[PDB]
Amino acid sequence: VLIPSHAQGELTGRGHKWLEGDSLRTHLTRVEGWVWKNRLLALAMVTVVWLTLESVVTRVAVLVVLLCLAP
Amino acid sequence: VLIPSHAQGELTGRGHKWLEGDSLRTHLTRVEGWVWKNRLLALAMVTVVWLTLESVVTRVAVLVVLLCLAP
Amino acid sequence: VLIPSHAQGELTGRGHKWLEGDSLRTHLTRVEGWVWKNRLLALAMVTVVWLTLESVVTRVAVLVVLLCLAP
Amino acid sequence: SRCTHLENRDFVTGTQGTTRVTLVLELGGCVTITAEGKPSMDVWLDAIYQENPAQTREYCLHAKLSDTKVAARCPTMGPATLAEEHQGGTVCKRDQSDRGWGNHCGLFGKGSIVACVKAACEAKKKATGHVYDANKIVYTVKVEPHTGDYVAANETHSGRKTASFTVSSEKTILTMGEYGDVSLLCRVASGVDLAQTVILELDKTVEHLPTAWQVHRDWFNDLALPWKHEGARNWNNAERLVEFGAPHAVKMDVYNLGDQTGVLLKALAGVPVAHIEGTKYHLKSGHVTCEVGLEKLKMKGLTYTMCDKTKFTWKRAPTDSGHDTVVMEVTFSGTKPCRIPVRAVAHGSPDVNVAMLITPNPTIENNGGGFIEMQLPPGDNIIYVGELSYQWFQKGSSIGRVFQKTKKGIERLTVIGEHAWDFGSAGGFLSSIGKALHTVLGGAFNSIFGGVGFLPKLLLGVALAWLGLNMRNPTMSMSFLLAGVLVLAMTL
Amino acid sequence: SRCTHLENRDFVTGTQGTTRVTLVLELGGCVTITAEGKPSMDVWLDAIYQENPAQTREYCLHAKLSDTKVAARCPTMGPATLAEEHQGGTVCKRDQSDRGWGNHCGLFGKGSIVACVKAACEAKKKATGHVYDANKIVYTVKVEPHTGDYVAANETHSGRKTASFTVSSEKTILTMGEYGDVSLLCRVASGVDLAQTVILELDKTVEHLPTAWQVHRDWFNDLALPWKHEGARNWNNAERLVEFGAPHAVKMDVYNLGDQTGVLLKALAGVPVAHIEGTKYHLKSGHVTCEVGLEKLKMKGLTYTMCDKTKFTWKRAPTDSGHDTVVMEVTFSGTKPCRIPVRAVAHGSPDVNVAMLITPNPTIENNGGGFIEMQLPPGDNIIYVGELSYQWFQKGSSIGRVFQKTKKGIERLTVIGEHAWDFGSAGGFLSSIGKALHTVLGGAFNSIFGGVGFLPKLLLGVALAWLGLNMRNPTMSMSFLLAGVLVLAMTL
Amino acid sequence: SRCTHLENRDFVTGTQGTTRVTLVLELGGCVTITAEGKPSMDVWLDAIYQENPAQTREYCLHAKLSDTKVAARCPTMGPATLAEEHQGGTVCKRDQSDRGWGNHCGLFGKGSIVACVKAACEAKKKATGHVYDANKIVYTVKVEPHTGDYVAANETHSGRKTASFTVSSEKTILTMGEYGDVSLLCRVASGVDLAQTVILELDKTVEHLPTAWQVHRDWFNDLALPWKHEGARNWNNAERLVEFGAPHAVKMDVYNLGDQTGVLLKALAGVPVAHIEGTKYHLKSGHVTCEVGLEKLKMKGLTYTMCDKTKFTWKRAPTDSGHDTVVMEVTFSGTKPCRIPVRAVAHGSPDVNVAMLITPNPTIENNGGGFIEMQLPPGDNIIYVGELSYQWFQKGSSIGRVFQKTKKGIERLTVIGEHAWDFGSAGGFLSSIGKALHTVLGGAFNSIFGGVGFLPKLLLGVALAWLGLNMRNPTMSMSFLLAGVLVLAMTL
Ligand SMILES: *[C@@H]1O[C@H](CO)[C@@H](O)[C@H](O)[C@H]1NC(C)=O
Ligand SMILES: *[C@@H]1O[C@H](CO)[C@@H](O)[C@H](O)[C@H]1NC(C)=O
Ligand SMILES: *[C@@H]1O[C@H](CO)[C@@H](O)[C@H](O)[C@H]1NC(C)=O
Repeated sequence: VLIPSHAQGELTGRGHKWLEGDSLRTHLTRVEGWVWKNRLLALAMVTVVWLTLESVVTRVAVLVVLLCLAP
Repeated sequence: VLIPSHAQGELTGRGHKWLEGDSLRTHLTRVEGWVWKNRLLALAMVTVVWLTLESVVTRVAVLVVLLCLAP
Repeated sequence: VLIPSHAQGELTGRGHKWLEGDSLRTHLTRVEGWVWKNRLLALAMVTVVWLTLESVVTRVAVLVVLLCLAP
Repeated sequence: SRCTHLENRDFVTGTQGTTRVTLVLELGGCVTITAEGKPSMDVWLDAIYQENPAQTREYCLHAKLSDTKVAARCPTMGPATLAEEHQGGTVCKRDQSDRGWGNHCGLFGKGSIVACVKAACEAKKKATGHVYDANKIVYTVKVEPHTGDYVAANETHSGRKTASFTVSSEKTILTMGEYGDVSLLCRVASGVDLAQTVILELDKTVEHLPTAWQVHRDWFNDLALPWKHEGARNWNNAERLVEFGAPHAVKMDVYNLGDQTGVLLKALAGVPVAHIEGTKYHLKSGHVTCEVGLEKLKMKGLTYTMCDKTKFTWKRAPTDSGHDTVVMEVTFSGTKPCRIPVRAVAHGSPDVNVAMLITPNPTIENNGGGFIEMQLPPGDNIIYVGELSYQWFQKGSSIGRVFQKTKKGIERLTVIGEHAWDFGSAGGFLSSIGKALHTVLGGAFNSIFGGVGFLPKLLLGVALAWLGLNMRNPTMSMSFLLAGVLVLAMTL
Repeated sequence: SRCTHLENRDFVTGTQGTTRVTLVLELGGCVTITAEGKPSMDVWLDAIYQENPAQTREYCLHAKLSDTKVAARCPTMGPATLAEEHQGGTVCKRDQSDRGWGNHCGLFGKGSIVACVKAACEAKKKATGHVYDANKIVYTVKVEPHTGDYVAANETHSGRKTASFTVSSEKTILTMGEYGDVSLLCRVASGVDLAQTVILELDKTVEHLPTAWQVHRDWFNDLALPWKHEGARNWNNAERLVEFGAPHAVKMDVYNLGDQTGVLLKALAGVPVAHIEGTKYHLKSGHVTCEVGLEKLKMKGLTYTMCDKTKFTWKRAPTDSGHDTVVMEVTFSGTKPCRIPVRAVAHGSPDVNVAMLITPNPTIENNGGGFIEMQLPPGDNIIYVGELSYQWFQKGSSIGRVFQKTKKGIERLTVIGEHAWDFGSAGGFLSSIGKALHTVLGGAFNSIFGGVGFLPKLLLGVALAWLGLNMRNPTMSMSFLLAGVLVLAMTL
Repeated sequence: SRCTHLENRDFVTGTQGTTRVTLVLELGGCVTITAEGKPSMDVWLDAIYQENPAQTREYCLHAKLSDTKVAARCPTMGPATLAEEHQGGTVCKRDQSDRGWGNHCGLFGKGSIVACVKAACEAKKKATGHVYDANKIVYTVKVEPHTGDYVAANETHSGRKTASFTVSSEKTILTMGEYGDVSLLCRVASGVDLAQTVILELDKTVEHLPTAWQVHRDWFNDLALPWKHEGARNWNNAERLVEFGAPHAVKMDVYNLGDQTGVLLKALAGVPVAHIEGTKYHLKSGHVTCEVGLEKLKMKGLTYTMCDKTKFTWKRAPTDSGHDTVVMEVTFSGTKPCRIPVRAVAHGSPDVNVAMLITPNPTIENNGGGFIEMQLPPGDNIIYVGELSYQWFQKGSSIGRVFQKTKKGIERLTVIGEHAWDFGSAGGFLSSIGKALHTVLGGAFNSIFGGVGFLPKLLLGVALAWLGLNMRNPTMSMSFLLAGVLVLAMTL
């Protein structure tokens, strides 16, 4: 059923391809898609930063991952 | 020569006006205009935050004002 | 809509220009414009000087800025 | 009903005993008066105008320059003069040039030079102001009864009566067909603050512009353009559109600053427009606190029989009204006139009519009737018109409609509502205290802070808030209360 | 001499051995080259133009609107479309109105509405830009020798030779009559930075305006007006002059923003003007670093006799020159040609000639000659022309003239002088180091701070100065040096 | 009995006095109403449809491209334009290429290039949406009495009555032959949430696909494909199927993205299907809370005699029903009509009838009767029909059937059961509190977490659980309760 994407291989190239920027930036529009639809949850993850962990180096390690985990 | 703006008066209104949002947001596109043209200076004002003052309540009082001072 | 002013560029000049003094002094007639219309507020900012801060070097840093912030 | 047409609408109740109602007829609104035993009325403010008012300062937005005359003298040879250095509507500027032997002078240094142009004005480029004489202003209140018919905006309703209100009117008794009479007492004095309102007018014959505007007095009298009055041949401060270049020792160039219409139109960011119709100068934003007497009203058709319960159909199905009410239109086919058996039960098999009607005693007439407006409680409801039942789910909530009116009531309290606590009637320790606790505060922060704008109000309040953080005396630490006012009160 | 006409003038010396002089021919100036044994020359930049250059983005300052077409739909009846939502030069805006039964819709809520107008442009209201192709630009340098005649500005001098300088010119040998030849090597590449210069043009047929302007590239490409190119039928971003009111559910009003000429002319505060002459697009501000060879020059009339010491008179008496020099014109009546015995003693009956001449070897010709320019020391002086003595009091001071040139030299160091250390010739550890110590600093604070203006430079410098007052590290307390730069360097 | 055909089945009891029963007729279910003294009825929801509803946004899944036209310009020669940059249904993209001397340009750098194609749509590749108008939706409830006959699915039962339920219906009295009458009050408003339901339709003439679907509103209005409405000639966002390659300085290639049907069909993983029959757009998943009145019912054949105890045989032997009940069919040969002496004793020689019947008063008629359904207690049972005894071992347990209904009751509490606490009747502190304790919680975690999916619900709940492990305040350690909700509640 499911065909996996071929951003795994990425052999070579100086000719022509399909989507140079959209191989990376569709993953940067899903994440921006999560924010504008869930503003109540985008502010809910601010409670992680200044209240729970207080571990600045590893605060960002929770923020970036949990947004990327939501597909 | 100069005609001053009439966001000063602001009597009433339930009929029709010109620009409800653009009375405020033209002042919010000048400031966004300052940033995208002066990216090297936008990062230069980060040196105020974590290096010079270290006075979190009054760090923002320098940042917001000096951006609004540039017309 | 908005055309920004070209006191930003200021290339050169030994021929003729428009307004050598009024590039600077229209910003000095706005400020004089704020005073004569708001005499009750011009005296209200005297309460900053001798009552609240009492920090002569930085008294003027509030006075000059807050007048220039009002466009 | 005109109140069903537009968005803004307010309902006013009245019990047995409530016969004098004090409204605030704001322009571009509609008020539905409901009273127990009385036919419900729709009263709104229609128009505010004055035929041919007095006109203050004009302006010139595009200077018409002609007859450039320049004279110059050698540096020790009697500084230059002209005949046009005194005549009306002539801009002149003296300057010192650099006379050489190229332009035939015995010595060098700084020779005098002066230029003069005739500063006329371009046709149809005048910013003509206008002000309202309180003795000749004409308010206009129209009252429409809920007849049970429906009339669209293209059409004109029959029973819609119109009452003008100058300063020389105290009370108007309106013959409302068969529903009785209504009395309207309009405080024409306490309407729009006419002292601080100037009707700005450009070329009204231009197609794609508003015909007029409505600006504050202090803004209009402090422009920096050329100005005159009616009948004046020549301008004042005519140099404000004319700039002179530095001379090249024989000629000093004269530069116009072109049209100024674009700068003026950008300066009116957030100004309510005003319409000009022929000679009448209307407004599109204003209010007046008229008082409505209800003692001379009566319902129409209480002596009529009930209709047949079978013979109802629909010209138009029931639907939501956008004001948490329900509107519909039935069609009757039997003998006319008769009263329409309208009821609605929620859900208990209760036989309990919970349809709080807006149009009271709905009656089919010999040539009209059928439009029925009601307000239902939230939840599942079954609307009955005789033997004609319809399911309905009222989309509101229990606290939803109470939270609706407070969202209205706060936005009622704009600068209109700064004046208007009087939307009720004789509150005493409720509403008459509201006038006291607000006029001494609102009037105080209108004398100061009046003509400063959104951004300084959002700045100076924060500045006085920041002084609350760093303050010596705990007694003087109550300047934090201004953050409770300046950041909140005059920011809506 | 053309250098005697205008105010701005610079003298350049040259010793025995100095034969190659590197000038900076700035426009609206005049340079007098003086060399020992050589006839003195006046070299200036005359004009900078290009016949019919390529034109970039046009603009529209006054939108011409026509054919308002509005369509609307009931709130669940297929959101509104029009044929003019695709056609060229048409501004459209979609909005949600409030459809009632007044405008005949089955339901309530938010009905779609959209209006479209044909956004043409008014005639002669276009802000046409123009740019300079470096391959087709024409500099123009004129050289006039000090012939001893005098020619006013209305008249044209005989020996004034003119040399054009395109990109395709290396060196031009000019036949200067009998004074010899002069060679001019103009760096046409390193003149005005043509990459960042746009000639703005409005309606040039308007009387009381400059014909053109000279704006920065980054300013001109970041306007917020409608724009197109040459030959394009329809505009882009045409909605920037058209604003739409909130609709009243059937019609949405379309409002023009009028002319925008006034906003544009106020935006050019401190912009150097530019002239258009027919097809040629001149400039009135610029510079070029041409190099002058002096090896093929010789004085004229060393073989002539001396004049009779008695037969001199005056066409024009001696007078001040405004450049701390003295100018005059004698008239000879004997046999011509001959050399004029010019000398001037200060005060000792010393017979010591202190008249540092500017016109070397003054000679009366068969049809002209007599104009003599000299520089005298401060104090009482007696000028001799044969047997013709005149008292003179030189109005300057000892340190006054040295303090004069430094006041010149600082104002030489404008943005022209930011480029121009090369007004001398091969300084090595004087001038070639000046290029090094300034380009890496001036170029650094042009990349940043380039396009910020006077007021932020006078503010952000003080802000970085104030951080010097409150700084932790004494090593990092050298941010006070920016107050020594930002308050001083880019504030002139 | 239709309830014997399908898997899902619910039994509803009723005592002497229980006459109003509130059901939740979920589609693809069957409810057997049992009441003491009343004949048992089978009431189910049959179909939910609307003839020719209004259709919202269409889509295009396969772009039909034609007329590729490309124009390009040399890098300072007026950026490229085309006539098809404005026409409807045309995708265009501007780009900067690299013009050389190979393609004949005077300069190098970045030359403009633009291509335009006509973006039509392929036939029968449209994802046509449809929505349900609540005023025209038609629920359909069928009621079948337990007649004692049996009718298979291929056949149609005689006494099966059908009652439609639009918005314009209150109550329907159904003539159930000789069993009496039944009243059905269907809350048509509170059925399927029609505001958030869109019937998606592809090419319905395709053989091996469902004819339609049923998607959420927020999902359907946020697709990223080209779309239009009914009657619209040209598409919107037509570039979402067309991608352009980087040009080789003269031609820019235009690439279609082919059919998109496969991507759409994979996106509907776990979407309930919907059937289209001619013009009617059915559903295959939904519910409605109809209320059943039982006061106008009576048993049939109480006046009849008892049958002969000898003359019973079998058309079909007793067997399990898959609902912990027992079904069978006898055949009588004596005089008709008569009542069938049905009883069943467990094990005691007890003469105690423990056969809780489902079909009450089983009677052989003159042309039918014999189908008998009963529920027996767990263990060894002997079923008697006169003198016709059969062993039976009821396979359930004592607590097994109670644990069966709670396994039903939890899976009753799906999103249907989130609405449905009302399967009983007037619980007060049992069921009416159930509506209160669930709507404020279920509605809260539908506003947030609504449209996030199984995997983040199984992740974000564990994340908030993990914050419970490392929490400062014991008062704020009650965020572990969300692990009791988010891992459990919205994971079934
Ligand atoms: C009523 O409105 C409709 C809108 O289509 C219009 O056609 C008609 O002319 C209007 N009636 C009158 C009397 O203006
Ligand atoms: C140039 O010479 C003419 C000849 O008489 C004289 O009239 C004129 O004044 C001169 N031009 C100027 C600008 O002075
Ligand atoms: C009932 O189903 C059987 C299956 O064999 C079939 O023979 C019969 O035709 C069906 N009855 C009807 C009325 O279709």
